[PDB]
Amino acid sequence: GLKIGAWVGTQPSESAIKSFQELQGRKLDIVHQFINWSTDFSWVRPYADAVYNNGSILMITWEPWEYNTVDIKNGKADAYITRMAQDMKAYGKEIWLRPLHEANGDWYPWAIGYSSRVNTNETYIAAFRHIVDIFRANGATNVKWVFNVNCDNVGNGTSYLGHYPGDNYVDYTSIDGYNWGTTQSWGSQWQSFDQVFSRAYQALASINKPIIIAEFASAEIGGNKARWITEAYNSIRTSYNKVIAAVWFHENKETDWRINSSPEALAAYREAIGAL
Ligand SMILES: OC[C@H]1CNC[C@@H](O[C@@H]2O[C@H](CO)[C@@H](O)[C@H](O)[C@H]2O)[C@@H]1O
Repeated sequence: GLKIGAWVGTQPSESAIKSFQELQGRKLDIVHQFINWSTDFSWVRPYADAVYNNGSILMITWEPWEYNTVDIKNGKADAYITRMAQDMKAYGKEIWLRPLHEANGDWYPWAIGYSSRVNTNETYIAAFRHIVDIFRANGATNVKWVFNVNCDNVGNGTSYLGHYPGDNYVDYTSIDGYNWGTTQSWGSQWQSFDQVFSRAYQALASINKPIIIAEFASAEIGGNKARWITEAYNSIRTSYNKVIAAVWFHENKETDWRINSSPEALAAYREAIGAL
């Protein structure tokens, strides 16, 4: 059955996890957290403990603001990577790790579309493989590797699979995507779940790996968010059959992505996610 996850809008302390479970009226199967590449596992541990004590899987989006793909492929981050691998192995529990993500966008300093042009398919693949190699050399077989694409290719040189590091280095593929509604002054428009996700899914469906929707959410403005939610989960279950997990992005950020941005959105979300 479809696993239900969330980034709960703050680092997932015990109380933040429990509070979200009360909010959505259901167990979180996956708890999502973002960290950077100057964060030791000792900082992560208490969060990890809360997640596993709850009976959930921890997915960590591991964001190398501190190293780009050239730095990483050349081994400049290896001391930090090695420590993380050793500490995660020692921890021993199943952790889903999503390094270097949305690399077919242009907003991250490790992304192929990033305006400095420093990141290429080759440097990206070499970087990703290097990370995995180090984890494997340190026995961290408990760490599952999540490859990721943004729903849209944004920026020069971007593609869904040009930076794909190979089935030998990947446990899950994943897609991120947002219905921005009419909230953005550049000219965003309301998009249904299908309109957001269908292109990326077609590309990833050609890969023999299960798929996670690692980040998704909808604005309130420019359409009916409650109906969007109902239809999104229906779409996932009906036509996105390789998708095994749906992980909401619950934060009032660029717009109000929260499941409780309105009472009607919340009601729809509670019903949509199901018993399981
Ligand atoms: O634009 C929509 C989202 C698209 N995906 C990444 C999100 O940013 C991430 O958001 C996280 C939670 O705010 C932060 O901890 C990370 O540093 C940051 O990279 C965006 O808000």
